[PDB]
Amino acid sequence: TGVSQNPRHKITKRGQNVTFRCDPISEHNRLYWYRQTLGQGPEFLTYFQNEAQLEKSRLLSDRFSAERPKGSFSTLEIQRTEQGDSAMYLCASSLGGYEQYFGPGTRLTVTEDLKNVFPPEVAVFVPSEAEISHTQKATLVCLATGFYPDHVELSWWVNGKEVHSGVCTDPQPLKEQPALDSRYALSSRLRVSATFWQDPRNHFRCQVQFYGLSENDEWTQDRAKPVTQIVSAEAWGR
Amino acid sequence: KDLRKKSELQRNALSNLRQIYYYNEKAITENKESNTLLFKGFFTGHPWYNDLLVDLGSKDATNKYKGKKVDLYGAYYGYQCAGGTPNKTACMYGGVTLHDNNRLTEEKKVPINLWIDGKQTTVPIDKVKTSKKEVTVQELDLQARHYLHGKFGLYNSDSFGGKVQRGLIVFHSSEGSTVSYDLFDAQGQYPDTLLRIYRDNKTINSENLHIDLYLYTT
Amino acid sequence: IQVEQSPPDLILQEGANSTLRCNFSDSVNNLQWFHQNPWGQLINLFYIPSGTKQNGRLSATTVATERYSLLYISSSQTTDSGVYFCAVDSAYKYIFGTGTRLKVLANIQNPDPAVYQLRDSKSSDKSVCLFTDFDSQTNVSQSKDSDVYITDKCVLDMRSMDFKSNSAVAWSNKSDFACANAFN
Ligand code: NA
Ligand code: NA
Ligand SMILES: [Zn+2]
Repeated sequence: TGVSQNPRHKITKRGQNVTFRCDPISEHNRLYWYRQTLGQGPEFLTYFQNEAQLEKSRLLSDRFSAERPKGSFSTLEIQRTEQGDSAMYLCASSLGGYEQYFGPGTRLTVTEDLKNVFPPEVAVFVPSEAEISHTQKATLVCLATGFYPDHVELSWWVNGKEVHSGVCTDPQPLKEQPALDSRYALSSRLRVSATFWQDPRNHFRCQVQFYGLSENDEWTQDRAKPVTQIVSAEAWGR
Repeated sequence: KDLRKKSELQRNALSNLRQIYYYNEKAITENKESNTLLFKGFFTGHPWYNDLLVDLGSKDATNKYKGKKVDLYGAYYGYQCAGGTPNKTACMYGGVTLHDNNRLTEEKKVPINLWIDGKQTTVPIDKVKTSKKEVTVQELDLQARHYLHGKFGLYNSDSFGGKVQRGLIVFHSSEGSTVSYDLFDAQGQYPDTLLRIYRDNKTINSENLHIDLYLYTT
Repeated sequence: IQVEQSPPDLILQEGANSTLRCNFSDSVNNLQWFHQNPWGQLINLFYIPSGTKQNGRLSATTVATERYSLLYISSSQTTDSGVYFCAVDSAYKYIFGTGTRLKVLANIQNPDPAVYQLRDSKSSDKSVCLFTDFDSQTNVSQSKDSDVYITDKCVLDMRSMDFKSNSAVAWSNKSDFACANAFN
């Protein structure tokens, strides 16, 4: 759609302030804000019609403030953030309101401390010789482990090109230590023909895009800052 | 001293006052012609509006500015705006002055006497300024509340740093006449009612004029 | 007001027809149907406060008198998998339902279940267990033992050869772990 939202992902410490921007479709006079918790549907926060703020729900408490800072956008600020604020912040616009057109959303994660944030460790697994001899195909397995939060985007890159055919990825990352804060794990499969894997000229690389800390974020730990980065594992043809 | 409290405001009134006095665009034009005064094709390239409908109260107030060279300075709104081209019209209350023999040779910077809980404080001279002999109270009020919200967070909630709970804006003239507006006395919660304080096109002389401001954190 | 969606979860086979229900408590001036992809983007399907509408494979019918709306998906493809939402106008203030999670399975011509042991490319003795080519009806084994991780089943599709593979992955921190008995 024509509705934009910035940032896509945001990680903040408990008690810190956060601001999200929404760039609606220019012709649209109405602007909506929604909060979507994991598993549940989008819950109404507030809505604007032209310059005026029309409604505000019980969920949009005194810690929350929405505004239209003139004139092609709107902002949403949350002060003294709780771990319960960790949700998908969606923004919609309409030329009525008739048909509401939604933006991509802002995925917020409120952690107790920034030391909980960890980048993923990526490993690529060589296909089984028994599989090649029986199915006449080769399946490559990729494991992204020990990451927090679950703000990841996994992709397969064959010879520098992103492949979609024969790609399998888990719908949601599993918790390494359930019931805590817990670090996540995600697996993915890349199935190719036996002859394709057997060619030593073919390069297989699993890429894991991680969304972590920004430049403005305070880091006092000795280990490398868990910034927004790309972690990859490579394997050549056999 | 018997002013309206910030805590006694309606559901979205505070957020809409912040929009009007700090964020929303103002209709500012010099030498233009048109109970209402319809400025067809006032906006150019605007995605929401084309026309500006100005409410002056009655026919008697409209006849004074109808068909003559006019200056505009005021807050405009789109929600609940009645008249003009449907969905493509912005509304405004007052903010009308006659263009001829009204321009000033040197820009008059209106001095501000600010008091916070009885203690007098300084305001830079460049905050409220005009190039008009006879100014609408709206023009000076729009600039003064912009500074107050920017400096003190006038229309921000208590949680967001808004310490001021009570306020009075006095436009004190050279003779002794005063135009007083209670900073938290909100008419309704939307700009159609909120901006009705400017319905009466109140014009005052800029010569030897000062703004008296009394703010209270209690 | 209140809005409930039926069924909460739907398991469907590829190429088969499905119907999604939406029940609302009061009169509605604006009704909308949405589809949410894995990324979280809400795709507009229909604006239907009343009557009948059709958008290719998808169709919707809203009976305003009986306070319900239905979403029909003919010849359900693997791409259609996701969360379907029904939203109502409170007369403005929009209320979304619980949602319906569609699980469109793949058409497997010949299921050949076989568990394989995969070794890490990088200089390490780390292993991975892969359960592949199984039937769509096969349910994945839950958290059977701590420090042992088993991923849920996913649908794989190849372009050059019209093939649909079903796969699951298992691994453990304990350097001894066997693959043959992992998917019980
Ligand atoms: Na001044
Ligand atoms: Na007051
Ligand atoms: Zn005075």
